[PDB]
Amino acid sequence: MFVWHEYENAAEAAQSLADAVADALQGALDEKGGAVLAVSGGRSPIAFFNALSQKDLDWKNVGITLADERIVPTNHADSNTGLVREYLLKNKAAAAVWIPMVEDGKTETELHPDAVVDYALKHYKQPDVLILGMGNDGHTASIFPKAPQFQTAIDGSAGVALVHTTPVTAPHERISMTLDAIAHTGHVFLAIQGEEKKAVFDQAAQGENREYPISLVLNHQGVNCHVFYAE
Repeated sequence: MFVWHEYENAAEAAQSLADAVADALQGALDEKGGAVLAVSGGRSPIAFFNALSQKDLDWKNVGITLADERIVPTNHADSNTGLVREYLLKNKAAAAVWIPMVEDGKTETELHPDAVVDYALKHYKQPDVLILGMGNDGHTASIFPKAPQFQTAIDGSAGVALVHTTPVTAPHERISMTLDAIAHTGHVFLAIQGEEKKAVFDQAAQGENREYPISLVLNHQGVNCHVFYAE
């Protein structure tokens, strides 16, 4: 219940993911006149962001947001908002509508996780297209296996879209899409690079195990993840 795409060359993987994501966005724009794209942070998606930013889509009708965010000011080095502004919201995609996860202008002592989640929930729209990444621990979004909030993150009973998580093994409190939110996204992509991540992916692919949270997405009913891998 996933499709595997492998490349030798990172540049080709990035372009090929951009091409597929642009086509999925176009389908949403054709169907309903608007689209919402959620992206993940870190380094691995940057070349993809750059390629996607050049696509001649109707970006003014596309909302862009995050799958997860570090609860830090948006000018902080570890802000995914800052990441996305640097590498994606440029070229043709600069016209996209930003759907915030952390409020601009707030400093560290003004950012309290409960209030942050409440603010983010007020702006949240269900994505049409989501690009996930995966850590070496098998986590995805900020659904980290040792988070004390893990049971909340996987409880889809009330459809709640965003959850505060504490990674334990990585810095900063987080705001994450929930398993429910991911599972109900129409088009889900996963981008991963390197043999270490291919090995963890293959474990996760074996079946559901909360030790490798991406496994809960790969094995979820109704989810068909499009996986783009570069060595």
